[PDB]
Amino acid sequence: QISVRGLAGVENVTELKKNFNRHLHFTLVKDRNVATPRDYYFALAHTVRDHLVGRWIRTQQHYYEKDPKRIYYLSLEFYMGRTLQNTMVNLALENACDEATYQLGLDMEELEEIEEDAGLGNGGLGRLAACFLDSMATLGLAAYGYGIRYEFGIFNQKICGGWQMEEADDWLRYGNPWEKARPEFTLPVHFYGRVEHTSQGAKWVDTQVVLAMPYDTPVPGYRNNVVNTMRLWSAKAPNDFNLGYIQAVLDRNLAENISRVLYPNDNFFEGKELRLKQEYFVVAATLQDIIRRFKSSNFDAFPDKVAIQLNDTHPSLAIPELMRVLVDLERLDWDKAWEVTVKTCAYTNHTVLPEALERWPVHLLETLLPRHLQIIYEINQRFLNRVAAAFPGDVDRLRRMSLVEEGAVKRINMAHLCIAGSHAVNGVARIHSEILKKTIFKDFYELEPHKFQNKTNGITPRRWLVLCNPGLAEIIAERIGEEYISDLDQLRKLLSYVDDEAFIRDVAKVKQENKLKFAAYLEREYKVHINPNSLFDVQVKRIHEYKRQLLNCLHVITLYNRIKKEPNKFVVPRTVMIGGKAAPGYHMAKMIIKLITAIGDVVNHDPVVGDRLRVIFLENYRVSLAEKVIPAADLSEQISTAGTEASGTGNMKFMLNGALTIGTMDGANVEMAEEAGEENFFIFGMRVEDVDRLDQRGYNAQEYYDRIPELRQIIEQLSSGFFSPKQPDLFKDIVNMLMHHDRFKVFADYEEYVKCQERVSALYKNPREWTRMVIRNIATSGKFSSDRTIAQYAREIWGVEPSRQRLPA
Amino acid sequence: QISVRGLAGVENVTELKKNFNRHLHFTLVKDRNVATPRDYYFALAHTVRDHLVGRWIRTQQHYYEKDPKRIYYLSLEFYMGRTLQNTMVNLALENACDEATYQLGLDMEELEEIEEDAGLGNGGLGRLAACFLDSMATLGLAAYGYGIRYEFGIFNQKICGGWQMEEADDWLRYGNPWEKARPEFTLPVHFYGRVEHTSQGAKWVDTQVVLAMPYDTPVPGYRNNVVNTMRLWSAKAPNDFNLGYIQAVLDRNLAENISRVLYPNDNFFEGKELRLKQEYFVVAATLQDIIRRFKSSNFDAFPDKVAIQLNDTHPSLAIPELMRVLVDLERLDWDKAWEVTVKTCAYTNHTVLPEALERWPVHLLETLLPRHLQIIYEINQRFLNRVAAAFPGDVDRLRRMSLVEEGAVKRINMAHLCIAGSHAVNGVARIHSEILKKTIFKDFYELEPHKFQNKTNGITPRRWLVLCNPGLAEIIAERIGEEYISDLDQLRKLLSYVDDEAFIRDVAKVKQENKLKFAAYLEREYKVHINPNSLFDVQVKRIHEYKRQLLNCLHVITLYNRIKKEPNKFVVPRTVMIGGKAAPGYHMAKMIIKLITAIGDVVNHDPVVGDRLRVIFLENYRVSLAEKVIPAADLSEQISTAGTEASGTGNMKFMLNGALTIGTMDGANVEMAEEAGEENFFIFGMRVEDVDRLDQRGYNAQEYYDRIPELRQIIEQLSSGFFSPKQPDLFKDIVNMLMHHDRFKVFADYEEYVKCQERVSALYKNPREWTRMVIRNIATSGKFSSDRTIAQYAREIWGVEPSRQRLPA
Ligand SMILES: O=C(Nc1ccn([C@H]2C[C@@H](F)[C@H](O)[C@@H](CO)O2)c(=O)n1)c1ccccc1
Ligand SMILES: O=C(Nc1ccn([C@H]2C[C@@H](F)[C@H](O)[C@@H](CO)O2)c(=O)n1)c1ccccc1
Repeated sequence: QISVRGLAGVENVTELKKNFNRHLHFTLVKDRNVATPRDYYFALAHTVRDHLVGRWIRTQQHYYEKDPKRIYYLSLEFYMGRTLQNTMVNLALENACDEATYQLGLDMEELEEIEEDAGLGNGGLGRLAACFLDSMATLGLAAYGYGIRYEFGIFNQKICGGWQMEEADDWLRYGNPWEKARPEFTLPVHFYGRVEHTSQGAKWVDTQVVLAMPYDTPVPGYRNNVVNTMRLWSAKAPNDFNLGYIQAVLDRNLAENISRVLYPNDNFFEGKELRLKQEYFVVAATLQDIIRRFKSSNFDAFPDKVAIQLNDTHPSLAIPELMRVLVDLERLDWDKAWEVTVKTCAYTNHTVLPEALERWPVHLLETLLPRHLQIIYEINQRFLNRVAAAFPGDVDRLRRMSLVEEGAVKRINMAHLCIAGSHAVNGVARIHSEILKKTIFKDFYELEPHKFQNKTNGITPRRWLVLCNPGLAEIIAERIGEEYISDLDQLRKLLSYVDDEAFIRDVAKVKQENKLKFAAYLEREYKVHINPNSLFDVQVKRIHEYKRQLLNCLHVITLYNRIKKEPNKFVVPRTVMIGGKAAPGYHMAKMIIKLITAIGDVVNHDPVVGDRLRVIFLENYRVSLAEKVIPAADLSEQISTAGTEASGTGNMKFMLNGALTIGTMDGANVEMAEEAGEENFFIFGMRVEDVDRLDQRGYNAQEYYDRIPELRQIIEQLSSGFFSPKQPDLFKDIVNMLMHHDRFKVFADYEEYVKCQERVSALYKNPREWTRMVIRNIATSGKFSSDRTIAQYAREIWGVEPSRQRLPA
Repeated sequence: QISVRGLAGVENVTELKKNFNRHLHFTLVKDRNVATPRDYYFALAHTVRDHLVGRWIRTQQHYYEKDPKRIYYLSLEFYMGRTLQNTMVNLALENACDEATYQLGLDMEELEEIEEDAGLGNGGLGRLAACFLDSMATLGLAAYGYGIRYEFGIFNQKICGGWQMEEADDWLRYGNPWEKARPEFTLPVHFYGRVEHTSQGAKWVDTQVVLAMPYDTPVPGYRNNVVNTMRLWSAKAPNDFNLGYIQAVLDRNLAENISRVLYPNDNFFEGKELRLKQEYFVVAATLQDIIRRFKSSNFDAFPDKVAIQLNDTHPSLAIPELMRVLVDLERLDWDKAWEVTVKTCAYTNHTVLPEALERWPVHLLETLLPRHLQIIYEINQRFLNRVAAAFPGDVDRLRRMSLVEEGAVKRINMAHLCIAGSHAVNGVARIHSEILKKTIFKDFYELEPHKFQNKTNGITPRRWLVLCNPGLAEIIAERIGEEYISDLDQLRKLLSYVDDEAFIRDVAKVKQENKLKFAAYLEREYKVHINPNSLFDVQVKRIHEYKRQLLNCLHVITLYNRIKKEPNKFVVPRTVMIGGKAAPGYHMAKMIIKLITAIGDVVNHDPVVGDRLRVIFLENYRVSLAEKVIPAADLSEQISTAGTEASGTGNMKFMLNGALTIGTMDGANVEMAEEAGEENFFIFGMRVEDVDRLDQRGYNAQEYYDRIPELRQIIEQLSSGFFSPKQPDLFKDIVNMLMHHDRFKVFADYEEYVKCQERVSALYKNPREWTRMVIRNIATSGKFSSDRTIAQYAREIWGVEPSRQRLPA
């Protein structure tokens, strides 16, 4: 139907149809008379999966023969979403499967909606890992993603009476056709026990054993016949476990609880024992697998054949675990072992918020991992000896840099452990990486400046354009060809079309079609009625105070109050959509969701407003929903307080898909504006330096309330019960926080934000000039492909060359 | 290679080879370079499974079109063993797969050993259910087996220092290629809650819900293209379950514990709540499935289209559950509902031992199943009104017949509930069925004589001859053809060969080959050295006092003592093998295992004995081990105290496979001896009437000890520490039980048993006359095919005609 979706040859279509029918009969054990749409989805998934296996076996055989340097990406989160369409895209099978299913009397898009998301992450950090796997395969790198196969991923969010409710995400209920269990490569992991010292070194004894069983999922590169592996570990009790009789069998559950559920708290550290067990479990099983594979090729060459990338500090125990194995089991001396470890490991930081840093109580490590605690103390002593030699007499530096934090409870700072034991430390956007060198890791940067790098985040143009926005991918390919899909810098060629009346019309037409599709989806699956001619104003991301969904709320109420003040005045109509999940224990985030729905309840039912303003809370935001709403957006809200969002990646998805951005100079927004030109971006608010000035002086929210009459009115409406008539004091916590305890200075950016929003509305009144600015954004989005990002990791950290060359089919 | 194993045609062999290679590549995702024998087993299992699915789909479609009366066999145990060879046998694929695998460079028998047993039962009752499924499919009946998919079946038994140790039977670890999950047919099951009375009847409210997810396994008939279904339910928590957050997800395990593990106690009732939940879970989900299927065809015709067979009282809650559904949900009046229930249900009793009867505490039923308790009280009241009208003034009869037992704790007698609510009640051998009418159910037989039947047990000649003893099946088919495999009465034709010198030699040759094979197996997999020329004397069955493994022990010690007394005298050499699992909490049974190994330790290492006597404990006895040892046996020990073993089925397996029987006149032994002729059986000991005489008088074990010098010596050896030098008093519990508290009168049968054993040894000295008696046994074993048994259930209980006609291929 459309060219970017590949060929639908007679031979291929014929073959797909017969393999579909074979799977329905032999694999699903059904006939057409009893088959449900879910059966049809599974028959299709099994048919596409068959096309992967040949390439998967030959890719792994090739790595064994050629023995390249292997890249191991360790993460506690992989936010993968759905797999069927992504696989078809990367294999050039989409049009053929479309034709084949059409001829069988089926609608492929309907079958695609049956697949569950693999929701094994919370947000940006987990989705980054997923984009990275796609780019590593597309660039022909010998890479493996290693994680945990959670039985329950991120909860499903229901909204009841305006409140978030959590439901278990039982994503494996119907089975997962993409994974292959490998019970034959099961490995033991040890917990508790104690340390014995012999003549021949330390011994970790009397441990409890949990088994780690791997499940492998294929990761196809874009049309290069490369298929890499994501290996996820599942916890199993050993068979002599606890072995009155009935209870001993039932208690096997205790061991298997390790892989049961993803912790849903992002940007807030809780020192729970089960989380620590999860972190060690992934690290210990992964490291045995790495060493196994290396021996099947003397540890001097270890860093030449192995790179380990730590996705934040979550897998930081890799550092002392690798030391444990090299020293205790392989009997290398300390200094040699340490050299190998440092050259092998590298660490990526994703936040500067203090409450998000992992600082584990020593008493936990003492009981659970007694040998690792001893290794950490020894690392600390030797590291601080170096600091002392470089900065003699600087006793406070020693306290600041220690891996051991003194106090009420002693803790281990995992970020300090990661810097000490890695040859490279990177932030995730230029501004973030600079803040690391100047503030939180300043001491470490002074000691070892060579370690610190930047690697600005990116997104995969496969999932985030071709898959989710085929209409836009097509009008682009018509002018410039198909090469941009794996070389996104080619989008620059589109600047020579900014005055092309045909292109302008095509860009605007694709956006309108996207909005109609999404406007209909809202009514079908959620029974809500929106005007598709309105400006689609969207903020989708996890709910946190720093992301300032509340500032968005203040603008919405301002617009409503202005309308009620002058009802017969013209305003540009808007549909304001906000979505995202809150962490189950985060009270303020749950209150913000309730406020948004409460505003909707008032605004959406005021007859004087008409269809000039609508406020929609988008329920259960997740990867598959993102693929729908992002192509439909006109305005992307990226309004975190300057200095708080390390990079952002949602921002990049919106830029690629033809939305304009309103945002602060924070995270990757700075580089986006630099690429597109500041004239083509809606920048507002305090810069980082302005925030610091305000902190030195002292932030007084009262000053703003006193001097801005429009802001005062809103606060009075909130306090008095305007948005909660039956429960007048419902929002008192929100008002109190805003007035007296606001870490993120919502009031301070209010005036400039409202002013900037007026400028957005002004441009939207001129469709032709709106679209020309859109083209300037899409055309300059090339830097933000994760192919660029991964190529920089490869060259500057891992020491390997990317390859765009195909393997034989 | 051998004719009974079918054809190996060029076309078939070619096809099997290519489908094997396809499964290895696409299903297992391996090449030949990395494949292990387990991979090869799975590729073969998937290849054979493909041949079932066509017939499975068309069998079930046929039942929908023709709408026959459906038979539902409810059991908490299905002791299935391995599936691969059984499937090949029933599909006539064995020789072809043998050829195909040979040509691929593989040994099929080696791959067969990789499959795990489906150990979802304890012993005779569970294995009977498995033989029954095979016979129902072979006789073309529209039958479904319904049970629980336990994650852990009967424990694996290890012997450590002579003691039994239990290990979890993690049989699903590598996957089960035979089952198909059907998450689409998931059904809710309710627990706890309370009863409300409305104007329109009772309502069961405020319940906790557990989901029941079915898994279907194919059951192929013997070469008739019929494939029936065994549907096993798995427990799942609902997704809003318990829905701080982390714990609520982890607590889902509580619900899912219902299907976690098989209770390993046979013949001893424990009133554990988890067991009650298991019993209701299977009944509630099964009954919804039955009704669903019936509606897709007015409840008057219900008994015309449905039969429910209760395998003991374990699924007895079907009776009040069916009443609950018909009265509370369908709104039938009580009397009509009861008529339907009685005509639908039938009950099979498997034991007379008082401690095995299910008598559930009323307080358990009150809390867990409040509505069912009310229904049971109402059933009881109406039943006792009938007893009172038939036997006016007989107040003690009313107490004896009540479903409610009075006392310390009130209990419900589930056996009484089953008789009241079933149109048929049967025992499992003629002697057992007579004991039911004369003793434990005498009152019920007087009230409703028409309800009571006999159905003597049987075994399937597919698993228990063709599969496990192909050598014997072949020499038989050479003379009389292949028809006997589904018409076992044809074995009578073999009587005309009792004087045939060629046949005599062939029968003896097959036995010797079986013994050599098993003698080698013992050395390979268990490093133990036996003489294959010795008489193989075997007792394999679950360990219980009533089965009298201890009497066997007394004989063994007698033989050892006689040898030591006159070392240079000739005796017929024996290998005495005893095997079977003990229930984890049964102390005496665990002591008996230790005694057997302790005797072995002394006997097997006495240089004066030589290889004239060996005592072997066969570890981890289970279905796959039975298939090995039974064809190797010369002597079958069936020596329960008269009146205690309801039928036995192991006895029948040994008779079919060319062992002679030493046994009491108990259970089916009586009918076996009647079929073969008493001259061709080694019968000894008290009859039932002799046991009763002894009970009236009072059993005094001292009298035997005082009057039998050989018995006194053994007891003195046991007490003094002869068999436990380092632990002289180890066996004091055993001696005390024998001397003062022996319910099963071991001493009373001792003299006659030893005498009878001398007669066995005498016949074994004359190989030709031994074999002629063997032929007379095999020739008269036809009555004990489960095809005969199932045909009687069909005609006399279920009201359906068996059919040997094929479905189209
Ligand atoms: O800080 C935690 N979890 C985080 C931290 C940062 N991030 C984001 C921030 C965003 F700027 C960036 O674009 C994205 C990819 O780099 O990472 C995120 O998604 N989860 C955390 C995790 C577990 C426990 C406690 C805190
Ligand atoms: O009595 C119980 N469990 C039994 C009872 C009898 N049986 C056997 C006895 C045997 F004679 C017969 O051949 C075979 C088939 O009919 O059944 C058996 O294998 N389990 C029981 C079960 C659960 C809890 C408590 C007791």
